[PDB]
Amino acid sequence: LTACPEESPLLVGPMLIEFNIPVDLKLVEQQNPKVKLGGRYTPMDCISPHKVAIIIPFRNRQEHLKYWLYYLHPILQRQQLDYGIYVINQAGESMFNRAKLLNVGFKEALKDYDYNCFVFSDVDLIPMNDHNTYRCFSQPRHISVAMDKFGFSLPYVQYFGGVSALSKQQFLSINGFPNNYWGWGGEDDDIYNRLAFRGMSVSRPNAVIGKCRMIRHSRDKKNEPNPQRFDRIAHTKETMLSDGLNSLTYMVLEVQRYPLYTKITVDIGTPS
Amino acid sequence: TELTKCKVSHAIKDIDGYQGISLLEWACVLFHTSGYDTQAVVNDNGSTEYGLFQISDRFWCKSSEFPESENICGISCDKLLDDELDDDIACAKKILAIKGIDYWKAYKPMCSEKLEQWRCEKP
Ligand SMILES: CCCC(=O)N[C@@H]1[C@@H](O)[C@H](O)[C@@H](CO)O[C@H]1O
Ligand SMILES: [Ca+2]
Repeated sequence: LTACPEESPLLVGPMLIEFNIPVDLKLVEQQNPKVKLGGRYTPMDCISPHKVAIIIPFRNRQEHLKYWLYYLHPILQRQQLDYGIYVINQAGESMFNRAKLLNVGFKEALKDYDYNCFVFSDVDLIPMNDHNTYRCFSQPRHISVAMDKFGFSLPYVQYFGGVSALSKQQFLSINGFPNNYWGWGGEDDDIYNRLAFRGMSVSRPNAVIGKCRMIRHSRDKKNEPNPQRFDRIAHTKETMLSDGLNSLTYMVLEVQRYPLYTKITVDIGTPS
Repeated sequence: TELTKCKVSHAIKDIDGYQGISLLEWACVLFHTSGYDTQAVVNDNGSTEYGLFQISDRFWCKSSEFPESENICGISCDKLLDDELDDDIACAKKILAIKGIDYWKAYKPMCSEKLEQWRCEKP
């Protein structure tokens, strides 16, 4: 009935994170009885000013999603967020297009609730310290700051890929994310150039609180390294104006509401 | 093998300053070129780039797939996929001396500023 406190009293700190044990969503569903159809939860104890839509770009990685949901749901509920989970499944055989799917997530999530904050998360990154709140701040927030893939270190100061959070204002301010990055690499850097070109600076939790594990996996033959990324990240200033929220077109082939998550398969086209 | 910035840094000391490129710039370039993965192999447009430096078989090394390029480096492409970096470095220098740093497209966009972060204080 009263606003949720600044810091949740439910936090534990560092958690053991492993992908050795198999997951059973039915168990997960059982363990998280408060999650409602669609992967929604709203703290009933206090009122969270954080209305967060979590968006996961996706394609043929159902196993990762299992772990993601297994760890993430208990954490997000403990951080006292009013959230919703959205998996943006890419239909087709064209190279993976992360940023674009993140754009779809933004639009689709909005159709469901008055969300004011968006966290964009790869399906294979899991936070190791619930103090790394999955929400928005006064500036764009980078969350996968100390990934084990990088020795629990920030690989480079301009790094914004992995998992991040932008408020609606912030996301809207840069015309969202680009749509023309097909294949691996650069789009997260392009997004970084945007936040920069709009006078915003990236905020991050320290290297300890931001530790994260990543489920390693065999290279994706459908997400080959994009040959054009090197030239494209050099023109954001010009292109963020023509390629972004304002140029987003896609076709929703199916909307699936599972008890733990909303899955939206879309046809985002082909490398035009 | 995925090397660390410092491991890479210490291995290439002899390329430092060559053709004008410092160690800090190379550490940056390499991170954005192969992610320090000595075994990186990226194939596109009918040619294949190998290792830490992503040296292509189109002109530089001999591959069984594209058996007769100029093999300017005088080395088998599979040689750029182990943990012995001397030949890789020897090859890269030929590239720097012949084509220049622009061979490495990661250079201009990610390594024009904020170089200090690329330094390795480890002796
Ligand atoms: C050269 C710029 C294009 C590119 O490859 N950018 C990639 C990012 O997309 C990726 O998130 C990080 C971490 O792997 O590494 C960068 O090098
Ligand atoms: Ca070698």
